[PDB]
Amino acid sequence: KMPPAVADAKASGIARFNAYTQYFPEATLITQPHATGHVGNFFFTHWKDGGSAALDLDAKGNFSVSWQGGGYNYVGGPGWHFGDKNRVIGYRFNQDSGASYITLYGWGYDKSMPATDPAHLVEYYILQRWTYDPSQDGIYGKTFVSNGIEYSTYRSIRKVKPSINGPTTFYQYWSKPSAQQELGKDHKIIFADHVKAWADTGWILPDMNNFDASDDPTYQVLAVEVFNPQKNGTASGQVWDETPR
Repeated sequence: KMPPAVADAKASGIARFNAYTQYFPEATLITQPHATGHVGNFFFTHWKDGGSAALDLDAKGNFSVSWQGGGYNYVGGPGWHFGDKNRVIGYRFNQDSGASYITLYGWGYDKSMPATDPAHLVEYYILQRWTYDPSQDGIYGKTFVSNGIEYSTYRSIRKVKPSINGPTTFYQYWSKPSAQQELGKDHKIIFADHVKAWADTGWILPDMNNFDASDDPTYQVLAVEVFNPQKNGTASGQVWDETPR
């Protein structure tokens, strides 16, 4: 549409994805079961299997996520419709009732690779806050420091499970810090450090800039994830681009 990267995504056909809604020039409240779209220059993904969970997002990247009790799962947040190995992501959370985890969240997908190789499709996470450890099914890779924070890497396998390319078998890459990242303070994710840490143990990311998958672009967002919540909650903050010239 009007922001140049949104124009490009539109011209490349992002709207053919079933979940894609539209470009919103002003703040938008997303309440339907599953939606992607753009608010300003910010891509978003939003998905719940039920309940009132909602994403309120403006064109400055400010956002708030609410979720309902009753066990309904939620994953959603704002960012970019493509991943960039050299992106530096800035964010803060001012409030977090206790989401299952808060994380950079994205996908790579290489249609030229055999689908029987789980490395053809990767769901990746840079965890920042958590009350549930989603890497608990993963194998340990290595420990390293990025932006003065110690992280450890993990890789898990998902067998015939949902994905941006439909039900299939694929790898998840994780990076988990030694401490919860504090509320009320700006943080920075130097994505290239985590890409390198994964490559150091031979865990390579497939293509992060394509619309080849069935259901979604190979997006990269700052996501609030909530699984089987016993109480309602909210998490609010902001995301932005810290990548230097």
